[PDB]
Amino acid sequence: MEKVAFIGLGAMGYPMAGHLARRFPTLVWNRTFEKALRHQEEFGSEAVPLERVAEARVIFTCLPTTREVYEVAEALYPYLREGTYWVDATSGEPEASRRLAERLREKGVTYLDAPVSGGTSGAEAGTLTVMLGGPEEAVERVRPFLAYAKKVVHVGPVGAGHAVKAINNALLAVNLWAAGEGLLALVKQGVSAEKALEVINASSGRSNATENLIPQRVLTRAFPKTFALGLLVKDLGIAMGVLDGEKAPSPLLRLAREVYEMAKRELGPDADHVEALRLLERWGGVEIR
Amino acid sequence: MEKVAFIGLGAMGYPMAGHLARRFPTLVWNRTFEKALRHQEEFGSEAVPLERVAEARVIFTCLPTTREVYEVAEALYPYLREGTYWVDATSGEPEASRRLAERLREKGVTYLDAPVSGGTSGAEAGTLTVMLGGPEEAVERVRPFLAYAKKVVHVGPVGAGHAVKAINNALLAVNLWAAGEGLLALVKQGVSAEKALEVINASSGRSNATENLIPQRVLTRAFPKTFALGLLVKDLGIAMGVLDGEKAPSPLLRLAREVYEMAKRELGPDADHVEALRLLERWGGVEIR
Amino acid sequence: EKVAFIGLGAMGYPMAGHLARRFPTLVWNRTFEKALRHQEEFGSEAVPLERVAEARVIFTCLPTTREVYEVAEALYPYLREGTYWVDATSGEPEASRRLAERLREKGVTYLDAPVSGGTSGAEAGTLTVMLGGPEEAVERVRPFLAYAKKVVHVGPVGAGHAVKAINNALLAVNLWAAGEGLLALVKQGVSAEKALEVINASSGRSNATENLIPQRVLTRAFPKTFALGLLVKDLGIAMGVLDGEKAPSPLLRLAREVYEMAKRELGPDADHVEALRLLERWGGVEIR
Amino acid sequence: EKVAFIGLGAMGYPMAGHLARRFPTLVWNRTFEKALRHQEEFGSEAVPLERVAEARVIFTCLPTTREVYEVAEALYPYLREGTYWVDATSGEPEASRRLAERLREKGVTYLDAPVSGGTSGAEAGTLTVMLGGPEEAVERVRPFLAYAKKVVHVGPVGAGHAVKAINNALLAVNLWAAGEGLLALVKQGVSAEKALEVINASSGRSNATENLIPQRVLTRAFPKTFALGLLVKDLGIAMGVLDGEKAPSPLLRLAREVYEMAKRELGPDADHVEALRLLERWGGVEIR
Ligand SMILES: NC(=O)C1=CN([C@@H]2O[C@H](COP(=O)(O)OP(=O)(O)OC[C@H]3O[C@@H](n4cnc5c(N)ncnc54)[C@H](OP(=O)(O)O)[C@@H]3O)[C@@H](O)[C@H]2O)C=CC1
Ligand SMILES: NC(=O)C1=CN([C@@H]2O[C@H](COP(=O)(O)OP(=O)(O)OC[C@H]3O[C@@H](n4cnc5c(N)ncnc54)[C@H](OP(=O)(O)O)[C@@H]3O)[C@@H](O)[C@H]2O)C=CC1
Ligand SMILES: NC(=O)C1=CN([C@@H]2O[C@H](COP(=O)(O)OP(=O)(O)OC[C@H]3O[C@@H](n4cnc5c(N)ncnc54)[C@H](OP(=O)(O)O)[C@@H]3O)[C@@H](O)[C@H]2O)C=CC1
Ligand SMILES: NC(=O)C1=CN([C@@H]2O[C@H](COP(=O)(O)OP(=O)(O)OC[C@H]3O[C@@H](n4cnc5c(N)ncnc54)[C@H](OP(=O)(O)O)[C@@H]3O)[C@@H](O)[C@H]2O)C=CC1
Repeated sequence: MEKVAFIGLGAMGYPMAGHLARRFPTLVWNRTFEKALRHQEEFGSEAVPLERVAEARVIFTCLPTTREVYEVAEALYPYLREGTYWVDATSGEPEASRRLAERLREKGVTYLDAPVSGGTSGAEAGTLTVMLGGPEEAVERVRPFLAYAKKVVHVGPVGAGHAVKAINNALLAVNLWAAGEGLLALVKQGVSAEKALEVINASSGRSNATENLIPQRVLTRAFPKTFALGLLVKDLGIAMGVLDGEKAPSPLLRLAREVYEMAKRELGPDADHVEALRLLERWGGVEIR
Repeated sequence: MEKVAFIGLGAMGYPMAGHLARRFPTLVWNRTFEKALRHQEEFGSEAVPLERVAEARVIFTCLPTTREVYEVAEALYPYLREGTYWVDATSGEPEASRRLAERLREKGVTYLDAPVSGGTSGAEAGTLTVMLGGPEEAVERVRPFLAYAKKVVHVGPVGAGHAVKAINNALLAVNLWAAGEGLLALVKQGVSAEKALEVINASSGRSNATENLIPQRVLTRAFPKTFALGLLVKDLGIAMGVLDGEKAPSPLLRLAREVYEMAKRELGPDADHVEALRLLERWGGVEIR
Repeated sequence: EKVAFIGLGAMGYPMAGHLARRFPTLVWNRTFEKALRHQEEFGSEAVPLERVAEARVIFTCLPTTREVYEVAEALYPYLREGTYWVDATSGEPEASRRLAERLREKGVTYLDAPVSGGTSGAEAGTLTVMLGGPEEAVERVRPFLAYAKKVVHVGPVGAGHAVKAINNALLAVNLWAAGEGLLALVKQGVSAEKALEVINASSGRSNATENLIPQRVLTRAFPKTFALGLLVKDLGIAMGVLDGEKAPSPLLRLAREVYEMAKRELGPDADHVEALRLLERWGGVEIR
Repeated sequence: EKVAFIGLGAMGYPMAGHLARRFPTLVWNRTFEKALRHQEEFGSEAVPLERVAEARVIFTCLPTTREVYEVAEALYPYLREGTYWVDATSGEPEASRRLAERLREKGVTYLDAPVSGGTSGAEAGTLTVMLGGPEEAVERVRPFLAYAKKVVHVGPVGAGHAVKAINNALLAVNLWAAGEGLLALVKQGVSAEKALEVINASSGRSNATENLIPQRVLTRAFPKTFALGLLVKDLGIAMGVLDGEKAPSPLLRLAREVYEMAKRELGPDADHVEALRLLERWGGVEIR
């Protein structure tokens, strides 16, 4: 027999747990339990009280922040069995996560930070990129269970995964915002946004941002909700913590956190992350399309 | 075929004019006569004094800046004939170019800004990406003559081509520098720059910078010279002029010009643009690799 | 000798009042009612624009060099040789240099003479003046600056405007940075009153923390004395000064962009100090 | 009542001098020679670190909270109930709150009391003090602040450090922005001397342009009184204060980064004002 479990059935967790459920007997739990019941009916997982999650050989979590991961770890602490692996797909904090790992080790549980990239489309397709942090033996053991992933890279000990994820998202943030500033200026003087992007995406200034986010969500005015702006700002905050390690001159990334915070304050934490460009459109008095 | 003429036989112009020569009777001009004679002997073009360039149906220019384009336009003015087209491959200044376009229009000469991307490699291969600015009809008329290009995009009226070229390079600048800041922080905390990029290039933070510039030129320490840092700062200057049109809040792009200026002053204008990252390495006390 | 003042705005109205008490003063204003009002209040003489040419010294305090150029072109046909044009407008160095050339065609000597001290300074007649132009002309005009106290000759035509632009760029930075810091302190329970009491007796003090924030922000009064739109205009001129050498200027460059944000959200007619309300809106708290 | 001082540095040495001139003072320094020198000069008494616990009020002025904590742990087993700990170190609010709790275990009341006024202010005994802590404790220690003039109670433990950090961040921004502006002006032929004469009589004036730049930069004197490394440390603390609410603070955030550049290139041991030299190196001209 086999048994894994998933906690946190959100935008990412719901589809991620679906891949797990189709492959292994999977127990799922969600604060708003209705979501777990729906998941059971849709994928064949089994909705259970949080405590039963401790029955699994591999526990997965995809929560907002390390804060929530801590809460559920403390709730499960007395029931955790020796030999269990904890795969945290939360975009967490390196330091607080190293502490959590030490704490879980008290029960013989091996924590591995395993944040992902690829968004909800990647979660649904099961092609998420995973950046793992932790012991080499543990990493080898968990690979087969990552049913929702394609590219899996072991980047270092506990905390390195979250650190890499944070920096990756800070780069996405910077690339996206800069492209927004440039497109705003271009559109303002009669340049076709679509044609400009075709050029840019064939040139040196191309990025995932100009290739797969702006054309699809901004020019169309679709602005689909897939990744909360509040969560990206939270990621930028974690990236700032990574920069604090050595504090080498990092003018561009530091500022990136501040402009996205402006967007969060004006648009709300629940707007989609790409909607941050709407702030530039508001100031400019013109839409990017 | 109709006669064409190319002005400016530099690293880009020499090969570009070579592609034209293989298809049409081609007149070539270069400040330094030797280069034109060399081109004539190699491709069968015909080296001529500037004034004879007016014999062409289509005049092409690829000079350092709009200032040089102005100088040659001024000298040719008394000889320009109605029905002529002027394709400017120079990475020019949008506004100054629009003014030039009007003076040329008065002689019955239709100007189109047509900056290019793809570098000397693309010029040699004849696969350059062209961003055209100008009247629809004129664009239709000149497409058949762009023998050195593959992808040809009409981005807007006169000046739009130059604007997109400038903004593209500004985006490249930001993407590259930000990636430098983040990778520096990661390398400093023990994470392999190679491992970090493996994840990033398969994640949302990816860009041409992280995909094709940093791994090949920075991690390898090769730093091949393809585009001078001093020239990138110059393009950033043109990009700042584009931002000045509306002056909508553009903190990120504005800051980008300033940090690259720092690199230009400490590393020298002749260092390669990617070497700008050496400044981060110097401050960081560690190499990105 | 006779003098004249063009542009009776927030600064011009009181500035011309000081001239009127010392010299026969002719005044003109686009919205002529202000000139008539000025005549009744100070004893100056409201006159048609062309009559301004009667003066030995012409003063202007308009929004930008563009408006100064407009009135100069209008007066061109009437200007007399030997006349002086003292421009209190916060103008552009280059355009002003071209204006000086145009005016020399009529034998008129232009000098940029932008000021600092605000409307309170204009009313008190204690304005600081930064002059740009020939030293012979500077010496001839000094006696006429009845609305000024500290007067400094900083260089040739255009130098005064450049210094004013940089001065205001510093004011903007000091003001905004102070805002970001006070906001943070207020958020964690430290009153802006106590914080400023310390700051104004410490190394972080500036004219902004001493004479602007306590009086306009903590009181919630936000009086309108200097348009935010004009300060953004000044920052634009400062960016032009930075473009001369383009040496790394990250802080000043960023300053123009954040004040532009304030302008877009609060409007150009808000007071310059109201820029801090954008910080209050984002922070969800008042700086008090 | 007896007092004691730990950390006879650029600030500590003179500060403890003012104390020794009014109260029985015990002094200690890592490099004991300084303590002996102080004893000979002011009449204080150099003693082993452990003897400091004999004082009613213990004063410290070390590099960072890290050192204060280290000295605290060493003294912990000897601390007496009823003692007060006045920390003049420019410390971290959070770590200082933890330190206060630790000291409370021995019945010792900690108060953050960072200062402003530099070495000249310490020598003159006119330092501004920003106190964080219990009201009753503040009243008890006020009479012992012999090296201060203006003393403000800004909040509970940690608030003093928070205000100092923000104050210094404003100083840093004011200083650097002034550098960027003056550099541009000098490059176009305008004397920094003339520019500052105008600025210090205008809206852009600050303690930085009034008392640091003219005296240290224009003269090329660049005296060493406050390490660049310590200012960057203060900026780092300021960033931590900003992290409380994380309201948009682009200017102050950028300030930490440019001063870091100066530290990397000039070294943490250069004077804080020497940061402007980075601008001079890039600009290729001296600010005069
Ligand atoms: N969306 C994306 O594109 C990507 C997001 N991520 C990262 O994945 C993580 C989750 O993101 P996403 O799925 O969008 O988040 P959502 O906001 O969609 O979901 C958050 C989930 O966490 C649960 N939760 C919140 N608070 C608590 C709590 N106190 N106790 C228990 N459960 C709680 C929610 O329960 P409930 O249903 O009850 O509200 C919900 O299942 C984040 O760290 C994010 O940064 C990584 C890559 C991509
Ligand atoms: N190199 C690259 O990777 C790319 C460059 N570009 C753009 O192409 C343009 C030129 O670049 P590139 O070919 O590399 O330049 P080079 O420096 O190789 O060549 C410049 C050319 O301009 C001529 N020239 C210089 N000064 C004058 C003058 N005062 N009057 C007349 N001719 C003059 C030169 O003549 P002479 O031989 O006599 O010195 C030479 O032919 C620029 O606008 C650049 O931004 C676009 C994409 C890529
Ligand atoms: N306010 C302040 O605290 C300070 C302002 N300055 C500088 O002084 C200058 C004026 O500022 P301020 O007095 O506040 O401005 P206001 O907006 O109060 O006044 C502007 C004045 O210019 C006139 N004007 C505008 N357009 C035209 C035009 N096309 N032709 C003729 N007159 C015109 C107005 O006429 P009308 O009455 O008809 O509207 C008015 O008299 C600016 O350059 C500003 O940056 C310098 C220091 C301080
Ligand atoms: N200089 C200024 O203008 C101002 C400085 N401040 C703040 O005051 C504090 C001290 O600054 P300043 O006096 O210039 O510093 P200095 O570098 O001059 O002196 C530091 C002092 O701390 C001592 N010290 C360092 N490390 C240790 C340790 N591990 N254990 C015990 N003692 C140690 C030194 O001992 P030793 O002699 O043995 O090396 C020395 O007495 C800082 O927090 C600074 O930011 C505040 C206002 C102004």
